[PDB]
Amino acid sequence: ETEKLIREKDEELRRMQEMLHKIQKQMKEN
Amino acid sequence: ETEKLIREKDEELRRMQEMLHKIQKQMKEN
Repeated sequence: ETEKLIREKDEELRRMQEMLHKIQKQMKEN
Repeated sequence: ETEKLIREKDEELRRMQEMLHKIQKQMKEN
């Protein structure tokens, strides 16, 4: 259970970085 | 300034992942 919870938190942090990268790409296109 | 701010947030997210990986390693070790 705890191991899965920590993996979920790592996934959340990756998704947050994916969003920031998409903003960076759109700012470069702008 | 905003470009630097977004890079700073990405660095923060990577440091949070580094911390989770250290916890994962220590849990596996016991």
